[PDB]
Amino acid sequence: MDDLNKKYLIDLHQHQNSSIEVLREFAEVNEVPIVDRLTLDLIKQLIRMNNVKNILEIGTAIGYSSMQFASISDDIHVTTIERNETMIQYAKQNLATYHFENQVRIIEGNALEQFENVNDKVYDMIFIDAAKAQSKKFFEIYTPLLKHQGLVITDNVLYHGFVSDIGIVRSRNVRQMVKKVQDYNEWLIKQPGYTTNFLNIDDGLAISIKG
Amino acid sequence: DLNKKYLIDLHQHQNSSIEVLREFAEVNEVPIVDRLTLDLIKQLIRMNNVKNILEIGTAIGYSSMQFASISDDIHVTTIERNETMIQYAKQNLATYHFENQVRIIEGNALEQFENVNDKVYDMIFIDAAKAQSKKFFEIYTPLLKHQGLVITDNVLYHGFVSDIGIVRSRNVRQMVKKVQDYNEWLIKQPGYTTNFLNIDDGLAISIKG
Repeated sequence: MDDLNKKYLIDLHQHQNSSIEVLREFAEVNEVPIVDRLTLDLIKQLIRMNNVKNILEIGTAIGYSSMQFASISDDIHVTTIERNETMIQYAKQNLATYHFENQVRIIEGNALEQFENVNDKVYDMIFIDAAKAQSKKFFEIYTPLLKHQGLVITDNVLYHGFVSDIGIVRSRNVRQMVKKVQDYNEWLIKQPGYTTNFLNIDDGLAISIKG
Repeated sequence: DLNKKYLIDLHQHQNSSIEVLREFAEVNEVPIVDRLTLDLIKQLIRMNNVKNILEIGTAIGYSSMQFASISDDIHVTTIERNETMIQYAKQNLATYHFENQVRIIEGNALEQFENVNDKVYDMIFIDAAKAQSKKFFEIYTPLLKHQGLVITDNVLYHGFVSDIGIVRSRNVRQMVKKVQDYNEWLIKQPGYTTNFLNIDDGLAISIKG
């Protein structure tokens, strides 16, 4: 039912397909995780409503979300931090192929140590994955660069739907990730300088407004 | 759906004084906006600094009071035809102290344009399955500001919209058809940018451009 509903809505979204949508095909075939379509289209709407200009993203598979955000307006800037050499190479080639190298900056390295390489701007939105590495630490490190009324968008707050699943008994790695994501969610709701809401769409999404 | 219950549990920290009414709606089988959908709309109101809201369908006044609770300068105009719903909504506005912020317009929503056109609205809230949903969009959107939002709830008609073939009831079939037609028409409106979400009974967010 949820799968049928998702397919039906993605079909409605087919009218707003950008040139970069062709990369979704590459991602599924090559075991490359890309942001889900309905989640991405909601974030694009948030960028429009809030007149977001400067985005900071923690992680990328192939630069898909970076280019989708930059495609909204020529005045959008995206800084993307990525440590994986294969992902860096894929993202770099895509930015060249699709002509986004002036709008998107790839910062190569571990996100625990990139503060001094990205602190040249005040960001309007930070995009994080709750399950990726030290997610709570990334929120604490980078949020001082987010403007008042800026947004923190956290993907994967349901760890692909595993948070409440008995099936986690099958994998130690899935259990460790569920624990990390659950800890992140509880810690996030307790931050007094933020107003947060959660959505059970795709892998789970949280939207936090900085007060 | 345990993931939905997990997220609703996380939202208990943000319960307003109006939340207790959900228990009344459940017992009395009164449909009210779903919690996670509501809390997303509250975030949209904060982000866009929404002050004037036009709601098509009041029911018990749950959503109108929830929107009003965000900030004292918020005004909600709500249209409702059902006498029992009007009675409960008026009772709630008095009980929960929201009379100054919520204006209830009584009557058929096809005929209320002249009673609500004294304001420019920042947000219009519609249900895709309630009566003439496409006609309500056409009638009321001229009052919405540019960059304003149209929020449409129930765009998945409880789940039957994804495949009308699973429907048995003739009444549910005409309903699914109307919602499917609304969604298809909405996504093609050239002066709007719309996205759909499969949260709860489905939600669409349209920016007037």
